[PDB]
Amino acid sequence: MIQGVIQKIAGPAVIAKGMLGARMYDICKVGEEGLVGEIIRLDGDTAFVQVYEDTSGLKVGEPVVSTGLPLAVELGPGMLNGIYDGIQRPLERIREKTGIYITRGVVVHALDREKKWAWTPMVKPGDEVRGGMVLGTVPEFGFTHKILVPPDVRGRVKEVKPAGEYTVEEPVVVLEDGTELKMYHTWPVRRARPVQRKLDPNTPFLTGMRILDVLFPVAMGGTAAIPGPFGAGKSVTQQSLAKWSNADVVVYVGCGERGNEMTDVLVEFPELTDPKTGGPLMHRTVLIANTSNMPVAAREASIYVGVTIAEYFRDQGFSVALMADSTSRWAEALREISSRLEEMPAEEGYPPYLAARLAAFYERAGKVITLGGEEGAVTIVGAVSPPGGDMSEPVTQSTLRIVGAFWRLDASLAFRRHFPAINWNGSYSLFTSALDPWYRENVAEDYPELRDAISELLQREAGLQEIVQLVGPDALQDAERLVIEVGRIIREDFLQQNAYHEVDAYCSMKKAYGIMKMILAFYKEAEAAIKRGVSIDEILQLPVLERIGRARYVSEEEFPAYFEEAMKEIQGAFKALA
Amino acid sequence: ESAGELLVATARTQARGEVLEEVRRRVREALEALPQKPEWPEVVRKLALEALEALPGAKALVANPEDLPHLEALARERGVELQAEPALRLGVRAVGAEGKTQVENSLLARLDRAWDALSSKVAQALWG
Amino acid sequence: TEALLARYRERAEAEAKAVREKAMARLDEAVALVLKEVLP
Amino acid sequence: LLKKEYTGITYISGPLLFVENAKDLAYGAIVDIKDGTGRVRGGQVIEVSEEYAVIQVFEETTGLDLATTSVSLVEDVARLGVSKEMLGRRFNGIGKPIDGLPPITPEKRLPITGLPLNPVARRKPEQFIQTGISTIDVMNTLVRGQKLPIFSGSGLPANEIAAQIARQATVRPDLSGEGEKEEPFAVVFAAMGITQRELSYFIQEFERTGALSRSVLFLNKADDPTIERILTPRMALTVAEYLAFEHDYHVLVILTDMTNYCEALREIGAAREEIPGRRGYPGYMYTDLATIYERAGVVEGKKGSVTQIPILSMPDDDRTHPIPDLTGYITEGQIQLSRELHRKGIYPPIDPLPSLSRLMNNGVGKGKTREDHKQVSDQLYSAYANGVDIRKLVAIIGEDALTENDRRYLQFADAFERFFINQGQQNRSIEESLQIAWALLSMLPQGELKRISKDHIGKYYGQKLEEI
Amino acid sequence: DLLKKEYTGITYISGPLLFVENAKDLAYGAIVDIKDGTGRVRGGQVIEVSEEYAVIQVFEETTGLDLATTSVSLVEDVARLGVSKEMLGRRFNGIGKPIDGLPPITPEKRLPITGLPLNPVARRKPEQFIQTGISTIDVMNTLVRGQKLPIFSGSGLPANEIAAQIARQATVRPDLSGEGEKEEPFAVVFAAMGITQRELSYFIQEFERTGALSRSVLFLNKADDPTIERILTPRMALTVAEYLAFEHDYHVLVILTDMTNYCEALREIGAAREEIPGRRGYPGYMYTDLATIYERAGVVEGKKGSVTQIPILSMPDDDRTHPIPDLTGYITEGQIQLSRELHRKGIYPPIDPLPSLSRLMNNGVGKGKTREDHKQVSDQLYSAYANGVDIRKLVAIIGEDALTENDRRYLQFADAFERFFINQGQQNRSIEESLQIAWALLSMLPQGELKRISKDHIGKYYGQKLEEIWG
Repeated sequence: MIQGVIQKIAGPAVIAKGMLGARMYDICKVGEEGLVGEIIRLDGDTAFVQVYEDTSGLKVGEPVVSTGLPLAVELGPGMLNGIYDGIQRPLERIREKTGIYITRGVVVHALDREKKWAWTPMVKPGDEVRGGMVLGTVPEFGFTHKILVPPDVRGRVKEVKPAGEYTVEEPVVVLEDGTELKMYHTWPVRRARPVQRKLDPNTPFLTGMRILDVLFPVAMGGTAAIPGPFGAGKSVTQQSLAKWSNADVVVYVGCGERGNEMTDVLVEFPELTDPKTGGPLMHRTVLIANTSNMPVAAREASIYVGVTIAEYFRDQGFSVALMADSTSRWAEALREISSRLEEMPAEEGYPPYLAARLAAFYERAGKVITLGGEEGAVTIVGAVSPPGGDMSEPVTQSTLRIVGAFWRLDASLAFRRHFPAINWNGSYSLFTSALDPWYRENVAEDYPELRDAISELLQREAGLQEIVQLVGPDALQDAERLVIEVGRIIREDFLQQNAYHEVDAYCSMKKAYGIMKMILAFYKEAEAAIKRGVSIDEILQLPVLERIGRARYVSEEEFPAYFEEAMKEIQGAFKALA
Repeated sequence: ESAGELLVATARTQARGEVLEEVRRRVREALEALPQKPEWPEVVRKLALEALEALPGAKALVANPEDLPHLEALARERGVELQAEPALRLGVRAVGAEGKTQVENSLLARLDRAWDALSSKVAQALWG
Repeated sequence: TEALLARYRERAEAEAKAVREKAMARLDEAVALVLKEVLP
Repeated sequence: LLKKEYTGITYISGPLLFVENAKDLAYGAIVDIKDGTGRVRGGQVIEVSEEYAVIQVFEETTGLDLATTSVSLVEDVARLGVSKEMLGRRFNGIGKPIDGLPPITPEKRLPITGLPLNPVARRKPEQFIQTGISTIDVMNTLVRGQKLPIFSGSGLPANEIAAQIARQATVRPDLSGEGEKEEPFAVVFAAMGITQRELSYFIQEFERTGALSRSVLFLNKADDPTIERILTPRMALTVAEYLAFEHDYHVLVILTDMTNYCEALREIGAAREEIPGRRGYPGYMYTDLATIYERAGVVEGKKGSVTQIPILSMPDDDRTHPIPDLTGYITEGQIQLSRELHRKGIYPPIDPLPSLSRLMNNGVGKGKTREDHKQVSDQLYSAYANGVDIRKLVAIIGEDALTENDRRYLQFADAFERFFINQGQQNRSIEESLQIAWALLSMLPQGELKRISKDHIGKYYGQKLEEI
Repeated sequence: DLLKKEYTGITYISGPLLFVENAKDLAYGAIVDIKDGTGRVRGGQVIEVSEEYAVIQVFEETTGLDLATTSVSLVEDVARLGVSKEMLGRRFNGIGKPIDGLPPITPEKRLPITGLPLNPVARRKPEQFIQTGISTIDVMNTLVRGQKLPIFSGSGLPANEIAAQIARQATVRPDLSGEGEKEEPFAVVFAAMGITQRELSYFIQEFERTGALSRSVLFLNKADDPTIERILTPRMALTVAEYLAFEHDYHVLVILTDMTNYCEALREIGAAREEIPGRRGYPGYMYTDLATIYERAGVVEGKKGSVTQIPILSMPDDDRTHPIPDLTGYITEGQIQLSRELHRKGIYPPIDPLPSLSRLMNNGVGKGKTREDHKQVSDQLYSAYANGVDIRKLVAIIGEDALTENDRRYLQFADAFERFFINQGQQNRSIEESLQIAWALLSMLPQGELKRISKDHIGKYYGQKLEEIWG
């Protein structure tokens, strides 16, 4: 066990001396406190350690011990409904021990070693197991957590525990080689967990927001980026994605953000109900919380921990969603550490390998065939925070080369309280054509043409808005007047969404389809009536517009009747108008 | 269309792979039994000699204890020390003057270094 | 429609056997040549 | 304790100082540097290695030399001696009293950098603070435990608004249904980069109306050592945390100009040869600002609170400058001062269209304020919104192309800007702000008030603006 | 020879570099094998050697290495690759090893992957015209056989679909030049650098549809593979291509799927060494480095093969002045630049013809080739379209009603051009269809305004209507 002494301290970086024999990217214990660090450069007899804690008060000459292992996480039953910090330590245990502050150096296990899980086996003596197969299952909040073989183990079963209640560190299956498999195992967070085969995404990932689900869809194993300047409500959108998605498990990574957001989750989610099952919402969520005033070098650790936990739950056969709350903070941590190393930087002070780390992180997503043979997926939605709302910075330009969807938030929409404040002129998506076969069987037969008609309507109205900018709405004919009015109708009755209404917060696909159909039908009837001589005034004064305005505040089960009646009224409002 | 052609070409390629692998295994087994042959000592001497000729100024020689006595009569002539070791087989490995430089002249090593160069010859001589 | 696949499966297996036998012909010389060359 | 010195100085240049072996200096410690004349400076260990320790001198290095200077420890972490009887006092930026009265006697000594609050140990802010400014109390409510900056400009009057909020704020508990008037505020007022004229203004402002009895003042002039700017907010917040989470106080902290804080930070950072940032600001300004702003909030199982109101001047009225931009990513909303309202003669020139408070929905409504608060605020915002764009279109096309309700809306916009926003120096309770808002709404017909529910749209609609 | 020498005495590991001392017996540019305490072997290449120590750039990641146990041994003095005709159905990773499960190849030759420059005397002028079935390329920016023609793309624009369509539809038209009638298909060498899984699945499904896999070599360096390997992928692909072309007389088409990732790897390995930078940190020798890749194309005098390059690169902020597109434009012969505004209107393929260019276009058009009116039709189209765009810029200020009549005719021409000549959407147009559409569009203008076309070409092509070609 290599052990040396500290030689030089500067910020979060510590140079240890006497460490000949320490491996790159191993874990160390710095100081007599035992702070956790990782070796990122070897030189002569020394080693360069980045510390995941506060290095204040350290002294030269203190012990440094290398453990010989890379950063790893404990994967097993007991992670759901918990909250962790950047290196997977349960924050509730820290609170039970050391009060309302986060002092450094506490040691707790990630999975509770005193709980009892109702084990139910699935193998017999003499059977053959290889990496990724299923030994048995354990219930957890209504899920069925199934115990997997660690991805690099082979052998033949020698005995099994007989269906009792045990703790996680109870060896349940022993192989003929003598190796023991418990209810948990470890994995290095920088190595992607392997799969058998990558598949192509064919199923939408429903977020609950109309504009994202209709105009810029993302597929089940896809990747999205949502960069937005401050004051554009990025936090509300992320929380809504966490609250209404159709994923089985949500992993929320708060990499360098406000702490009140983590508190909002912790307080509200135990009250809300899971749509899929009957349970509370918190029972399907895992949080990793590394706020803005916690140690800087732990933000990257938190990113990697989150994506490894998501990969584990995917390997179990679920479909996971991973929300990385901000990747600009991870980029800033990278920049700081590279600054301590005296490296030459790339364009905006960032290290020259930032794009490689980003690409390797986003490339862990996708639909797969797991090693056990079942099918799971992982969807990544990463947030960015460009400095001046400037989409030409390094992080945004490196993220836009690997994501499949781009949801661009805008500040002009937010300064007039138009929420979710997504700019439909700068956004795009690359999954929309491969998803049409699903839309045609599961929403409506002609949903794609509805969506396309809405899009071209929006494009035309935004185009001629430039003309009306100068010469006033008085100077153009009734057709363009109707087009501007229909644009206003769309972007106040369809694109908007109140996130604090008990009805408008979540919106299904059938409902969005209904509203789109209503609007298009009205537009056609109005165009006919106009070209047979009526004016815009009587068109605007109609009351059915009030019916379409209140359409999004209608509950889901009582929407079909509302839709039928509104179609009848749309017909009658112009039939009686000759 | 071309799918059948791909099938037949895959079959041909993997058949050639099988036979070349077999030839390589054949010579791997032919090598690993030589220390029972009467040419063993002189080949080991010339191997150690070209090894020492590759390190001008070695300080030692590592070998196998079982063939250690084959190797005493030729290192005294130049002063390079001896040392035996069970793991090194079918060859000899020198050590440079600083301790930070080595040269190994094992049999299987030369085999793995030359097999790729000779694969073309084996193909041209085992088919046409 | 499938007769092409059948014909090609036949051709593949035939050529595989042909190559294997044409190889087992002179493998005994190939191995001796390689052992000659690898040796110092 | 006992004094141990180091005399192995081997290099002095600019602000740094290389002390030989001195291996007992912990990284980040505070030292003091005495020289051949006796004048004692202070310093901080920014790097320690086996050969030498690197020291940053708080003042300038004039007079130091390599033969007669010595360095001794002070402590391993900077601390501050606090006590409940700091209320009514006045300090200088590192705690020395400058009001003339004798120094305080400390009952604790807390490290000034503080510790991060465990996210599982917080709770959501829930109650509101009545500032007496209607355009904040009604439309951008300040919630107990929030961080709500004020975005000012060059010559806009942010000093006066700070002082007015400071001397008007109360907690107003009888609205809550408890009648527990049993705990008043404390107001910790931190001032940075301030001039003599503003200093006199603030002193007499606090002394005039008896607001000093419940305030602690940390005043820092523009001619003090730069290291004393980057410590003033930290001492202010340490005092505030002590008060709030040891004596159940409700504290309101006002940091008067973070634009000066950021210049001090840039100047100190460029002396350590670090990698620059967007406009020369250090690459870690976000983390440094975060360690200050994130010290506010409310904790579970305790009755205190810490509310922050940063104040800063956007340079060149640029909203994308790094200072206001980075402050935007950390806080929970913003209040913006407008220049056109200033030209019109309005005061305080708060612009209600680009302002927002994210935590407002929790602190208002039934049991906390009057019931109609939320919908009234929303309808007021929406009605002011379209008045402005009507004025924009009439500005270019003729006002001949007009309708019957656009007259209503222009009239509403003007009476709004002149009665709701322009409240002068008076202190308005929440009830009369709500009453003025209802009066201003009542001059728009129903059906135009499509945002408020139908019961209090009759309950409160009667009274019109005639009452002034 | 055959004996192995191992260098211990590693003294430094950080990022992608590794210093080793007492290694003067390594050649500059050699290939080494780095073996750790686990027995796992990874590769590297010497980039500076002196009497004291040598500097190595590691290809894999450096996790697990330590200064006590790892060793360094030589592989060869020059980096070479084993080539063969029998690699025409295979897939290799970014450093040339098989990844389809079949055994490795038996090399006929081993060639240095750095290559040698072609002799300017030994070269030949590229003249054979290639019909891609895309009108904006065939009529306005003709591609010839043996040319360098990149595609300047953006982030969300469909450059991959254009490349795959070109590969599917490209053919020579020997009946028009009267020479040869073999029309032997193209062999495709496809080098991917830092590709994602979505785009890789796209390209694979495409080639599998078309049946073009049985004559294609694939070098895949995915986005989760190590970064420093991208230095070797294009050199290996072009080694194989030049071998096939100038030994077995194939007609090869090389597709390099993203040069931006190549430049990222270059900048990383150049910043680790503190080179004098270029404009945004890109090393000062990036021009020479890219020129050694792009210039490995063309036709050789006295031989039948050819090599054609289609690099693809994404201008970062749609910025034509960024270092990567700037230098690449200074090397290659013209470019095909995509437009985001055209993409937003639903137009496919979104090729705007004004910032595009093909320098070799005049070598392979005209009489004895496609048709005698090709060149003049092309530049007349350019002039008319430029006029349409300027008139759009004027309408944006003085309103559409204030226009004259000929101005409205130019406005209409620009619009119909964009919506009928550019927007073809996956159909395969022969060159005659393209020229027919071009003349139907030109006939909108008055006959007296086609001032770049002669009188006889006007006389015998003017006057077709668009409704006739299709309704």
